[PDB]
Amino acid sequence: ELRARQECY
Amino acid sequence: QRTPKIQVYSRHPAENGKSNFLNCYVSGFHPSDIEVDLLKNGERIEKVEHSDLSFSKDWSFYLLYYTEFTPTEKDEYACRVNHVTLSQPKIVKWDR
Amino acid sequence: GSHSMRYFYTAMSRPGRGEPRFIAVGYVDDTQFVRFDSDAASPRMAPRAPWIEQEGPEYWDRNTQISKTNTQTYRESLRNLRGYYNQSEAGSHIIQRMYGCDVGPDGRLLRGYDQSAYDGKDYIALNEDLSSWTAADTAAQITQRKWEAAREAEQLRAYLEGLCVEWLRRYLENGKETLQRADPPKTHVTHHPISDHEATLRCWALGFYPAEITLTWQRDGEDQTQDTELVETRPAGDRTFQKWAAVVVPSGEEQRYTCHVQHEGLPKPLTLRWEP
Ligand code: NA
Repeated sequence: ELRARQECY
Repeated sequence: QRTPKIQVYSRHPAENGKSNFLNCYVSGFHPSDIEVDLLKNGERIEKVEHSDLSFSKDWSFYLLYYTEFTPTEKDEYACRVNHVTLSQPKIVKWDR
Repeated sequence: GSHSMRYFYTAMSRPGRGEPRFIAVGYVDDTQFVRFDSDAASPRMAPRAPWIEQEGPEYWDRNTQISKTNTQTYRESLRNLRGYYNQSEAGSHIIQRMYGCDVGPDGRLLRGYDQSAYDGKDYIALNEDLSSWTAADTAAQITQRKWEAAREAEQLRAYLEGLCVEWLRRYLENGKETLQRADPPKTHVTHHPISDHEATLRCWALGFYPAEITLTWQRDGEDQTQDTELVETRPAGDRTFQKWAAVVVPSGEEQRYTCHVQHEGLPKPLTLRWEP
Protein backbone atom coordinates (compact mmCIF):
# COMPACT_ATOMS: atom_id res chain seq x y z
CA GLU A 1 0.00 0.00 0.00
CA LEU A 2 1.50 3.32 -1.17
CA ARG A 3 2.00 6.39 1.01
CA ALA A 4 -0.52 9.09 0.08
CA ARG A 5 -0.21 12.88 0.02
CA GLN A 6 3.54 13.32 -0.51
CA GLU A 7 5.04 16.80 -0.25
CA CYS A 8 7.08 17.82 -3.26
CA TYR A 9 10.81 18.37 -2.93
CA GLN B 1 27.23 8.17 -15.32
CA ARG B 2 27.72 4.43 -14.84
CA THR B 3 28.18 1.81 -17.54
CA PRO B 4 26.05 -1.37 -17.57
CA LYS B 5 27.26 -4.76 -16.46
CA ILE B 6 25.97 -7.55 -18.70
CA GLN B 7 25.27 -11.24 -18.07
CA VAL B 8 23.85 -13.59 -20.73
CA TYR B 9 22.55 -16.95 -19.53
CA SER B 10 19.58 -19.30 -19.55
CA ARG B 11 16.84 -19.84 -16.98
CA HIS B 12 17.55 -23.59 -16.82
CA PRO B 13 20.68 -25.56 -17.77
CA ALA B 14 20.67 -25.70 -21.55
CA GLU B 15 19.75 -28.90 -23.39
CA ASN B 16 19.55 -28.91 -27.19
CA GLY B 17 15.96 -29.32 -28.35
CA LYS B 18 14.33 -28.35 -25.03
CA SER B 19 12.46 -25.09 -24.56
CA ASN B 20 14.22 -22.64 -22.23
CA PHE B 21 14.47 -18.89 -21.64
CA LEU B 22 17.38 -16.73 -22.80
CA ASN B 23 18.18 -13.97 -20.31
CA CYS B 24 20.19 -10.77 -20.64
CA TYR B 25 20.56 -9.09 -17.25
CA VAL B 26 21.81 -5.49 -17.35
CA SER B 27 22.69 -3.81 -14.08
CA GLY B 28 24.84 -1.17 -12.45
CA PHE B 29 24.02 1.54 -14.99
CA HIS B 30 22.99 5.18 -14.69
CA PRO B 31 21.05 6.93 -16.20
CA SER B 32 18.17 4.57 -16.92
CA ASP B 33 17.73 4.86 -20.69
CA ILE B 34 19.21 1.75 -22.30
CA GLU B 35 18.89 -0.22 -25.55
CA VAL B 36 19.02 -4.02 -25.32
CA ASP B 37 18.61 -6.51 -28.17
CA LEU B 38 18.80 -10.29 -28.06
CA LEU B 39 20.49 -11.74 -31.15
CA LYS B 40 20.24 -15.13 -32.87
CA ASN B 41 23.07 -15.69 -35.37
CA GLY B 42 23.48 -11.90 -35.48
CA GLU B 43 19.83 -11.00 -36.15
CA ARG B 44 17.55 -9.21 -33.71
CA ILE B 45 15.01 -11.44 -31.97
CA GLU B 46 11.54 -9.91 -32.17
CA LYS B 47 9.08 -9.57 -29.27
CA VAL B 48 11.55 -9.74 -26.35
CA GLU B 49 10.06 -8.80 -22.97
CA HIS B 50 11.71 -7.05 -20.05
CA SER B 51 11.21 -6.44 -16.34
CA ASP B 52 9.93 -3.23 -14.78
CA LEU B 53 12.63 -0.65 -14.04
CA SER B 54 14.06 -0.77 -10.53
CA PHE B 55 17.34 0.07 -8.81
CA SER B 56 19.87 -1.19 -6.29
CA LYS B 57 21.01 0.27 -2.98
CA ASP B 58 23.67 2.35 -4.77
CA TRP B 59 20.96 3.88 -7.05
CA SER B 60 22.10 2.01 -10.18
CA PHE B 61 19.39 0.53 -12.37
CA TYR B 62 18.79 -3.06 -13.42
CA LEU B 63 16.61 -4.78 -16.02
CA LEU B 64 16.11 -8.36 -17.19
CA TYR B 65 15.39 -8.91 -20.90
CA TYR B 66 14.18 -12.37 -21.81
CA THR B 67 12.64 -14.53 -24.52
CA GLU B 68 11.57 -18.15 -24.81
CA PHE B 69 13.86 -20.19 -27.05
CA THR B 70 14.99 -23.72 -27.88
CA PRO B 71 18.80 -24.01 -28.06
CA THR B 72 20.56 -26.05 -30.74
CA GLU B 73 24.20 -26.80 -31.48
CA LYS B 74 24.28 -24.60 -34.60
CA ASP B 75 22.59 -21.47 -33.23
CA GLU B 76 24.67 -18.76 -31.56
CA TYR B 77 23.00 -16.29 -29.21
CA ALA B 78 24.06 -12.88 -27.96
CA CYS B 79 22.90 -9.73 -26.22
CA ARG B 80 23.62 -6.27 -27.67
CA VAL B 81 23.58 -3.28 -25.32
CA ASN B 82 23.81 0.44 -26.01
CA HIS B 83 24.02 3.15 -23.35
CA VAL B 84 25.20 6.75 -23.21
CA THR B 85 28.45 5.53 -21.60
CA LEU B 86 29.24 3.33 -24.63
CA SER B 87 30.74 4.68 -27.86
CA GLN B 88 29.15 1.80 -29.79
CA PRO B 89 26.97 -1.20 -28.90
CA LYS B 90 28.55 -3.89 -26.75
CA ILE B 91 27.83 -7.47 -27.78
CA VAL B 92 28.10 -10.26 -25.20
CA LYS B 93 27.82 -13.80 -26.52
CA TRP B 94 25.92 -16.51 -24.67
CA ASP B 95 28.65 -18.78 -23.28
CA ARG B 96 26.91 -22.14 -23.72
CA GLY C 1 12.26 -14.64 9.79
CA SER C 2 12.14 -10.92 9.10
CA HIS C 3 10.50 -9.37 6.04
CA SER C 4 10.52 -6.11 4.10
CA MET C 5 8.23 -4.00 1.96
CA ARG C 6 9.74 -1.41 -0.35
CA TYR C 7 8.56 0.96 -3.04
CA PHE C 8 11.00 2.24 -5.68
CA TYR C 9 10.12 5.42 -7.58
CA THR C 10 11.99 6.75 -10.63
CA ALA C 11 11.12 10.15 -12.13
CA MET C 12 12.97 11.07 -15.33
CA SER C 13 12.81 14.39 -17.21
CA ARG C 14 13.33 14.42 -20.99
CA PRO C 15 13.19 17.98 -22.37
CA GLY C 16 11.81 18.02 -25.89
CA ARG C 17 10.30 14.52 -25.49
CA GLY C 18 7.26 15.36 -23.35
CA GLU C 19 6.72 15.52 -19.62
CA PRO C 20 8.87 13.56 -17.15
CA ARG C 21 8.13 9.84 -16.85
CA PHE C 22 7.17 8.42 -13.43
CA ILE C 23 7.61 4.70 -12.65
CA ALA C 24 6.81 2.98 -9.35
CA VAL C 25 7.42 -0.65 -8.40
CA GLY C 26 6.64 -2.42 -5.13
CA TYR C 27 8.41 -5.40 -3.56
CA VAL C 28 7.87 -7.69 -0.59
CA ASP C 29 11.31 -9.16 0.12
CA ASP C 30 12.68 -10.09 -3.35
CA THR C 31 9.23 -10.47 -4.98
CA GLN C 32 7.86 -7.64 -7.08
CA PHE C 33 4.10 -7.31 -6.61
CA VAL C 34 2.87 -4.04 -8.24
CA ARG C 35 3.93 -1.61 -10.97
CA PHE C 36 2.88 1.80 -12.32
CA ASP C 37 4.18 3.58 -15.44
CA SER C 38 2.98 7.06 -16.44
CA ASP C 39 3.85 6.29 -20.11
CA ALA C 40 1.38 3.40 -20.34
CA ALA C 41 -1.59 3.76 -22.67
CA SER C 42 -3.89 3.88 -19.63
CA PRO C 43 -1.74 4.15 -16.48
CA ARG C 44 -2.91 2.03 -13.57
CA MET C 45 -1.37 0.31 -10.59
CA ALA C 46 -1.11 -3.22 -11.92
CA PRO C 47 -0.44 -6.59 -10.26
CA ARG C 48 2.81 -8.47 -10.69
CA ALA C 49 2.29 -11.26 -8.12
CA PRO C 50 -0.73 -13.61 -7.97
CA TRP C 51 -1.43 -12.99 -4.28
CA ILE C 52 -2.11 -9.27 -4.83
CA GLU C 53 -4.81 -9.94 -7.43
CA GLN C 54 -7.37 -10.68 -4.70
CA GLU C 55 -7.39 -7.05 -3.52
CA GLY C 56 -10.64 -5.30 -4.36
CA PRO C 57 -11.36 -2.44 -6.74
CA GLU C 58 -11.04 0.15 -3.96
CA TYR C 59 -7.41 -0.91 -3.46
CA TRP C 60 -6.56 -0.65 -7.16
CA ASP C 61 -8.34 2.69 -7.54
CA ARG C 62 -6.73 4.22 -4.45
CA ASN C 63 -3.21 3.13 -5.35
CA THR C 64 -3.73 4.25 -8.96
CA GLN C 65 -4.84 7.70 -7.79
CA ILE C 66 -1.82 8.04 -5.49
CA SER C 67 0.48 7.18 -8.40
CA LYS C 68 -1.27 9.57 -10.79
CA THR C 69 -0.92 12.33 -8.19
CA ASN C 70 2.75 11.39 -7.68
CA THR C 71 3.31 11.71 -11.44
CA GLN C 72 2.38 15.38 -11.05
CA THR C 73 4.13 15.87 -7.70
CA TYR C 74 7.43 14.45 -9.00
CA ARG C 75 7.27 16.69 -12.08
CA GLU C 76 7.04 19.68 -9.73
CA SER C 77 9.94 18.24 -7.73
CA LEU C 78 12.09 17.85 -10.87
CA ARG C 79 11.44 21.52 -11.73
CA ASN C 80 12.38 22.52 -8.18
CA LEU C 81 15.59 20.52 -8.09
CA ARG C 82 16.67 21.91 -11.45
CA GLY C 83 16.42 25.36 -9.88
CA TYR C 84 18.24 24.33 -6.68
CA TYR C 85 21.26 23.33 -8.79
CA ASN C 86 21.04 26.23 -11.28
CA GLN C 87 20.57 23.73 -14.12
CA SER C 88 19.40 24.52 -17.62
CA GLU C 89 16.05 23.41 -19.03
CA ALA C 90 17.87 21.39 -21.70
CA GLY C 91 19.17 18.50 -19.60
CA SER C 92 17.54 15.29 -18.48
CA HIS C 93 17.57 14.54 -14.75
CA ILE C 94 16.36 11.78 -12.43
CA ILE C 95 14.87 11.64 -8.93
CA GLN C 96 14.87 8.23 -7.27
CA ARG C 97 13.15 7.41 -3.99
CA MET C 98 12.98 4.20 -1.95
CA TYR C 99 10.79 3.84 1.14
CA GLY C 100 9.26 1.09 3.24
CA CYS C 101 9.52 -0.98 6.38
CA ASP C 102 11.08 -4.10 7.90
CA VAL C 103 9.22 -6.35 10.33
CA GLY C 104 10.45 -9.19 12.49
CA PRO C 105 8.99 -12.70 12.74
CA ASP C 106 6.33 -11.40 15.14
CA GLY C 107 5.44 -8.65 12.65
CA ARG C 108 6.77 -5.81 14.83
CA LEU C 109 8.35 -2.82 13.09
CA LEU C 110 12.13 -3.23 13.10
CA ARG C 111 12.94 -0.07 11.12
CA GLY C 112 11.55 2.30 8.50
CA TYR C 113 13.26 3.85 5.47
CA ASP C 114 12.86 6.86 3.20
CA GLN C 115 15.84 7.77 0.99
CA SER C 116 16.18 9.87 -2.17
CA ALA C 117 18.80 10.52 -4.84
CA TYR C 118 19.20 13.07 -7.63
CA ASP C 119 21.10 12.06 -10.77
CA GLY C 120 22.27 8.93 -8.95
CA LYS C 121 23.76 10.61 -5.86
CA ASP C 122 22.37 10.69 -2.33
CA TYR C 123 20.09 13.72 -1.87
CA ILE C 124 18.00 13.49 1.32
CA ALA C 125 17.15 10.67 3.70
CA LEU C 126 14.90 10.23 6.70
CA ASN C 127 16.97 9.23 9.71
CA GLU C 128 16.36 5.97 11.56
CA ASP C 129 14.55 7.95 14.29
CA LEU C 130 11.80 8.64 11.66
CA SER C 131 11.89 12.22 12.95
CA SER C 132 14.84 14.07 11.37
CA TRP C 133 16.51 14.38 7.97
CA THR C 134 20.03 14.12 6.60
CA ALA C 135 20.57 16.44 3.62
CA ALA C 136 23.53 15.78 1.32
CA ASP C 137 24.18 19.40 0.27
CA THR C 138 22.84 22.94 0.38
CA ALA C 139 20.23 22.15 -2.28
CA ALA C 140 18.85 19.26 -0.22
CA GLN C 141 18.78 21.63 2.76
CA ILE C 142 16.08 23.56 0.89
CA THR C 143 14.00 20.37 0.68
CA GLN C 144 14.79 19.65 4.35
CA ARG C 145 13.53 23.09 5.44
CA LYS C 146 10.38 22.65 3.33
CA TRP C 147 9.73 19.22 4.81
CA GLU C 148 10.44 20.43 8.35
CA ALA C 149 7.99 23.31 7.88
CA ALA C 150 5.47 20.74 6.58
CA ARG C 151 6.10 18.17 9.36
CA GLU C 152 6.71 15.64 6.59
CA ALA C 153 8.78 13.35 8.83
CA GLU C 154 5.76 12.94 11.10
CA GLN C 155 3.70 11.86 8.07
CA LEU C 156 6.38 9.34 7.13
CA ARG C 157 6.55 7.98 10.68
CA ALA C 158 2.77 7.60 10.77
CA TYR C 159 2.80 5.71 7.46
CA LEU C 160 5.78 3.53 8.39
CA GLU C 161 4.50 2.55 11.85
CA GLY C 162 0.93 2.05 10.64
CA LEU C 163 -0.12 1.32 7.06
CA CYS C 164 3.29 0.00 5.97
CA VAL C 165 3.52 -2.71 8.64
CA GLU C 166 -0.22 -3.49 8.55
CA TRP C 167 -0.30 -4.05 4.80
CA LEU C 168 3.03 -5.93 4.83
CA ARG C 169 1.58 -8.37 7.37
CA ARG C 170 -1.50 -8.81 5.17
CA TYR C 171 0.61 -9.50 2.07
CA LEU C 172 2.78 -12.00 3.96
CA GLU C 173 -0.31 -13.95 4.98
CA ASN C 174 -2.03 -13.79 1.58
CA GLY C 175 1.22 -14.83 -0.10
CA LYS C 176 2.54 -17.13 2.61
CA GLU C 177 3.05 -20.17 0.33
CA THR C 178 5.73 -18.23 -1.63
CA LEU C 179 6.76 -15.23 0.48
CA GLN C 180 7.36 -17.39 3.57
CA ARG C 181 9.07 -20.21 1.66
CA ALA C 182 12.84 -20.24 1.16
CA ASP C 183 14.02 -22.38 -1.75
CA PRO C 184 17.59 -23.67 -1.28
CA PRO C 185 20.20 -23.42 -4.03
CA LYS C 186 20.98 -26.37 -6.24
CA THR C 187 24.76 -26.50 -6.24
CA HIS C 188 27.61 -27.96 -8.25
CA VAL C 189 31.31 -27.41 -8.93
CA THR C 190 32.70 -27.27 -12.46
CA HIS C 191 36.31 -27.45 -13.63
CA HIS C 192 37.67 -25.48 -16.60
CA PRO C 193 41.31 -26.10 -17.61
CA ILE C 194 43.14 -22.89 -18.54
CA SER C 195 46.57 -24.37 -19.33
CA ASP C 196 48.83 -27.16 -18.12
CA HIS C 197 49.55 -24.87 -15.13
CA GLU C 198 46.11 -23.72 -13.91
CA ALA C 199 42.41 -24.46 -14.06
CA THR C 200 39.27 -22.64 -12.96
CA LEU C 201 36.99 -24.11 -10.31
CA ARG C 202 33.51 -22.60 -10.40
CA CYS C 203 30.89 -23.08 -7.68
CA TRP C 204 27.29 -22.64 -8.86
CA ALA C 205 24.10 -21.90 -6.91
CA LEU C 206 20.85 -22.08 -8.89
CA GLY C 207 17.14 -21.86 -8.19
CA PHE C 208 17.30 -20.17 -4.77
CA TYR C 209 14.96 -17.68 -3.10
CA PRO C 210 15.42 -15.19 -1.50
CA ALA C 211 18.43 -13.63 -3.21
CA GLU C 212 20.64 -13.36 -0.11
CA ILE C 213 23.38 -16.00 -0.35
CA THR C 214 27.00 -16.47 0.68
CA LEU C 215 29.32 -18.33 -1.71
CA THR C 216 32.98 -18.56 -0.70
CA TRP C 217 36.05 -20.50 -1.78
CA GLN C 218 38.56 -21.68 0.82
CA ARG C 219 42.09 -22.94 0.12
CA ASP C 220 43.49 -25.02 2.99
CA GLY C 221 40.58 -23.74 5.07
CA GLU C 222 41.38 -20.06 4.44
CA ASP C 223 39.03 -17.73 2.58
CA GLN C 224 40.26 -16.63 -0.84
CA THR C 225 38.20 -13.45 -1.09
CA GLN C 226 40.83 -11.43 -2.97
CA ASP C 227 41.29 -14.18 -5.58
CA THR C 228 37.61 -15.16 -6.02
CA GLU C 229 35.59 -13.84 -8.94
CA LEU C 230 31.98 -13.38 -7.79
CA VAL C 231 29.29 -12.53 -10.31
CA GLU C 232 26.36 -10.40 -9.24
CA THR C 233 23.37 -12.43 -8.14
CA ARG C 234 21.02 -12.53 -11.11
CA PRO C 235 17.32 -13.35 -11.62
CA ALA C 236 16.30 -16.53 -13.44
CA GLY C 237 12.86 -15.18 -14.41
CA ASP C 238 10.86 -17.75 -12.40
CA ARG C 239 11.24 -15.94 -9.01
CA THR C 240 14.57 -17.59 -8.21
CA PHE C 241 18.15 -16.38 -8.45
CA GLN C 242 21.52 -17.67 -9.61
CA LYS C 243 25.12 -16.94 -8.64
CA TRP C 244 28.61 -18.34 -9.15
CA ALA C 245 32.06 -17.96 -7.58
CA ALA C 246 35.27 -18.91 -9.37
CA VAL C 247 38.92 -19.31 -8.40
CA VAL C 248 42.00 -20.08 -10.49
CA VAL C 249 43.86 -23.01 -8.98
CA PRO C 250 47.21 -24.67 -9.72
CA SER C 251 46.75 -27.95 -11.54
CA GLY C 252 46.96 -30.80 -9.04
CA GLU C 253 45.87 -28.69 -6.05
CA GLU C 254 42.12 -28.91 -6.72
CA GLN C 255 41.33 -30.94 -3.61
CA ARG C 256 42.73 -28.20 -1.35
CA TYR C 257 39.81 -25.96 -2.41
CA THR C 258 36.35 -26.06 -0.83
CA CYS C 259 33.25 -24.09 -1.77
CA HIS C 260 30.99 -23.03 1.10
CA VAL C 261 27.32 -22.16 0.58
CA GLN C 262 25.03 -20.51 3.13
CA HIS C 263 21.36 -19.90 2.37
CA GLU C 264 18.16 -19.67 4.41
CA GLY C 265 16.56 -22.61 2.58
CA LEU C 266 19.33 -25.07 3.37
CA PRO C 267 18.95 -27.39 6.37
CA LYS C 268 22.66 -26.80 7.03
CA PRO C 269 25.49 -24.99 5.20
CA LEU C 270 27.14 -26.86 2.35
CA THR C 271 30.80 -27.64 1.72
CA LEU C 272 31.49 -28.70 -1.87
CA ARG C 273 34.58 -29.85 -3.71
CA TRP C 274 35.29 -30.70 -7.32
CA GLU C 275 34.41 -34.34 -8.00
CA PRO C 276 35.98 -35.52 -11.29
NA1 NA D 1 11.21 -17.15 4.78
